[PDB]
Amino acid sequence: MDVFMKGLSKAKEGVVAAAEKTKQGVAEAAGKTKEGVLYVGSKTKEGVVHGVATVAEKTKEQVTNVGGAVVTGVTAVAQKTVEGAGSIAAATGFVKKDQ
Amino acid sequence: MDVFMKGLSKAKEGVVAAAEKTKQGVAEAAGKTKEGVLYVGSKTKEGVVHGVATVAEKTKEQVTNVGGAVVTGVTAVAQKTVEGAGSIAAATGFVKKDQ
Amino acid sequence: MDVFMKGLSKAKEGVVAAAEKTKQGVAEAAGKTKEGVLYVGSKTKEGVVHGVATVAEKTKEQVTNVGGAVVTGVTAVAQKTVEGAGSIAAATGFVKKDQ
Amino acid sequence: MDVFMKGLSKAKEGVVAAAEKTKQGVAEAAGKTKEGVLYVGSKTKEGVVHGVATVAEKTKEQVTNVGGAVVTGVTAVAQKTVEGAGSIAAATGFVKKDQ
Amino acid sequence: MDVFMKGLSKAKEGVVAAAEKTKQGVAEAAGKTKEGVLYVGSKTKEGVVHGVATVAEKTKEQVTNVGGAVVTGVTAVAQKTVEGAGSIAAATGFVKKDQ
Amino acid sequence: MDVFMKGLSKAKEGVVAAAEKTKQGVAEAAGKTKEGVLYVGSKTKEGVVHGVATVAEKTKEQVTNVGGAVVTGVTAVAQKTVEGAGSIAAATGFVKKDQ
Amino acid sequence: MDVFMKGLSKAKEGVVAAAEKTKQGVAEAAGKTKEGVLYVGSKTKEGVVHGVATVAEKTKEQVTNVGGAVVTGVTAVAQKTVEGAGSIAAATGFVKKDQ
Amino acid sequence: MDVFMKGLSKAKEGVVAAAEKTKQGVAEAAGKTKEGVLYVGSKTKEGVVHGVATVAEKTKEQVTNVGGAVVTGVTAVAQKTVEGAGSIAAATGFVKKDQ
Amino acid sequence: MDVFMKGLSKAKEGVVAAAEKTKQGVAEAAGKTKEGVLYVGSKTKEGVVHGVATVAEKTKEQVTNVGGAVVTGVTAVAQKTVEGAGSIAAATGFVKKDQ
Amino acid sequence: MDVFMKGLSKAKEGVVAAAEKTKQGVAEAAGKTKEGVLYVGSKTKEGVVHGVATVAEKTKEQVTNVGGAVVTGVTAVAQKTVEGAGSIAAATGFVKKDQ
Repeated sequence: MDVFMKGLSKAKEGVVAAAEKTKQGVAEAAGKTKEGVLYVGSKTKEGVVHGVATVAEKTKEQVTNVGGAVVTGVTAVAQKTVEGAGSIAAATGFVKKDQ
Repeated sequence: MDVFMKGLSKAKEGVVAAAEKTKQGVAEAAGKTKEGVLYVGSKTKEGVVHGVATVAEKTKEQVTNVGGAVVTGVTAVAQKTVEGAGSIAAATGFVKKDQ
Repeated sequence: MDVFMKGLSKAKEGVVAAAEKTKQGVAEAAGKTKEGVLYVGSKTKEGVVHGVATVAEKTKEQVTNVGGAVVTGVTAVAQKTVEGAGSIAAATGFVKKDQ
Repeated sequence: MDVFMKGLSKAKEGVVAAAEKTKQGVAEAAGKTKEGVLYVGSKTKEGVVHGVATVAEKTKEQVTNVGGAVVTGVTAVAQKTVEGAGSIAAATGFVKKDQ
Repeated sequence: MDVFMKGLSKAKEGVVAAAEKTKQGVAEAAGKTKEGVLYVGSKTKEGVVHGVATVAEKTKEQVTNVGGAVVTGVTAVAQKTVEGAGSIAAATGFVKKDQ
Repeated sequence: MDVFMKGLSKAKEGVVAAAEKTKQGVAEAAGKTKEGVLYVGSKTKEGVVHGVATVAEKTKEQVTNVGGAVVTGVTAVAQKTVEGAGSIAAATGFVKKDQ
Repeated sequence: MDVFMKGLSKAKEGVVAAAEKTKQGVAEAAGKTKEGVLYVGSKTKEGVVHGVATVAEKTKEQVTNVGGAVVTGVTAVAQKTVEGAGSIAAATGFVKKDQ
Repeated sequence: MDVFMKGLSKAKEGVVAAAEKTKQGVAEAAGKTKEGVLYVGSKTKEGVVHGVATVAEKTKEQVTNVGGAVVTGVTAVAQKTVEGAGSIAAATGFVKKDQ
Repeated sequence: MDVFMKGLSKAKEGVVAAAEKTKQGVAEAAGKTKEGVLYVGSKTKEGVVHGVATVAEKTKEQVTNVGGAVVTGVTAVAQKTVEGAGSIAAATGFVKKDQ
Repeated sequence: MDVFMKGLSKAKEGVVAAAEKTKQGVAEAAGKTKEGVLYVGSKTKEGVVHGVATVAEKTKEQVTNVGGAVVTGVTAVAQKTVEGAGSIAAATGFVKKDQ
């Protein structure tokens, strides 16, 4: 009367292989201005800059020349992960009872 | 009378292979200005910039020349993942009882 | 009457292999202006800069020339992870009772 | 009547291999302006700079020339992790009762 | 009637291998302006600089020339981790009762 | 050829009496929130109170009981300028060439 | 050829009496929040109170009881400028060439 | 050819009496929060109180009881400028060539 | 050819009486928070109190009881400038060539 | 050809009486928080109190009881400038060529 999840009962020469959130050869990137943020009765004058900014309140003239490159952003690359023989195994099982 | 999920009962020479959220050779990217954000009675003057910005309140003249490139953004590439022989196995099982 | 998760009962010559959040050959990157932040009755004049900024309140003239490159951002690369033979195994099991 | 998680009962010649948050050949990077921050009735004039900044309150002229490169950001690379034979094993088990 | 987690009961010639947060060949980097910070009724004029900054309150002229490179940021690289034969094993077990 | 205003020419035994804006026994009152006011590019949060006020921005409960009198206003009284004989003369003239 | 204002020419035994803005027995009152005020690019949080005020920004409860009198205002009284005989004369003239 | 104002020419036994802004028995009062004020690029948090005030920014409870009188204001009284005989003369003239 | 103001020419036995801004028996009062004030690029947190004030920024409870009188204001009284005979003369002239 | 102001030419037995800003029996009062004040690029936290004040920044409880009288203000009284006979003369002239 066995209540089981992700397992095995009875049997003979049994193999159990379980992988949860198993990351192999992965690339992750994240850029977040706000995450898990809570404001309760708050007066905030905020300002986040990713690149080139020219900020003023009172001015007469205001120029912003960009002769070059402004490269901003979130990038993740998995260009190659497996080459030739071999393998990347997750939760792999076997029972070879040969002769 | 076994209540089981993602498993195996009885049998003989049994193999159980379970993979959940198993990421293999993956590329992930994320750019988020706000995630999981809560405002309760809050007065916020905010401002997020990803690139080139020219901000002012009172001005007479205001120019923004971009002679070059402004590359912004979220990119994820999986250009190659497997080359030649081999494999990327997740939750793979077998029972070869040959002779 | 065994209640079990991610395991194995009874059997004979059993193998249990479990991997949770097992990271192998992974690249992670994260850039976050705010994470897990709580404001309760707070008046904040904040300002985060990632790149080139020219900030003023009262001015007459205001220039910002960028002749070169401004490279900002979150990057993660898994260019190669496996070469040739071998493997990257997570939660892998076997029972070979041959002769 | 055994209640067990990530294990094994009964059996014979059993192997248990469990890996949790096992990081192998991984690269991690993180740049965060705020993490786990709590403001309760606080008046803060803050300012974080990652790059080149020109800050003023009262000015007449204000220039910011960038002839070169401003490279900012969070980067993580796993360029190679396995070469040739061998393996990176996590939670791997076996029972070979041959002759 | 054994209640056990990450283990093994009964059996014969049993092997238990458990790895938790076991870091092998990993590179970690982190740059955080604030972590675990609590403000309670505090008035703070703060300012963190990572790079080149030119800060003033009252000025007439204000220049900031960057002819060279300003490299800022959080980087972590796992360029190679395994070469040739061998292995990096975590929570690995076996029972070979051969002849 | 005399050009004259408020006067007298030629004649004989002449009397000239001129009164301009001559105020006698007068009561003047004035209450003005603004007079001769010029706003040029101005952001003003202003507030003038003449009496009883209860001002708040964020509240839960807000009561204002006035059990008594709130007397506000501009008043001016000329009650008894002349009594009995006499006079209040402005620009009064005479020529009595009797015997 | 005399050009004259508020005067007298030629004549004989002439009398000239001129009164300009001549105030006699007058009461003046003035209450002005602003007079001759110029704002040029100004950000002002102002607040003038004449009486009883209860000002707050963040509150839970806020009461203002006025059991008595709040008398505010601009008042001016000219009650008894002249009594009995006599006079209040302004710009008064005469020529009595009797015998 | 005489150009004259507020005067007298030619004549014989002439009398000139001129009164400008001549104040006699007058009461003046003035209450002004601002007069002849110039703001040029100014950020002012100001606050003028004439009476009873209760000012706060962050509070829980806030009461203001006025059991008595709050008398504020601008008052001016000219009650009995002249009594009995006599006079208040301004710019008064005469020529009595009798016998 | 005489150009004259507030005077007399030619004539014979002439009298000139001129009064400018001549104040006699006058009461003046003035209460001004600002007069002839110039702000040029100034950040001022100011606060003028005429009476009873209770000022705070952060509080829990805040009471202001006024059981008595709060008398504020600008007052001016001209109550009995002249009594009986006599006079208050300004710019008064005469020529009595009798016998 | 005489150009004259507030005077007399030609004539015979002439009298000139001139009074400018001649104050006789006058009461003057003035209360001014600011007069002839110039702010140029100045950051001032100022505060003027005329009466009873209770000032705090951070508090828990804050009471201000006024059981008595708070008399503030600008007052000026001209109550009995002239009594009986006599006079208050300003710029008074005469020519009595009798016999």
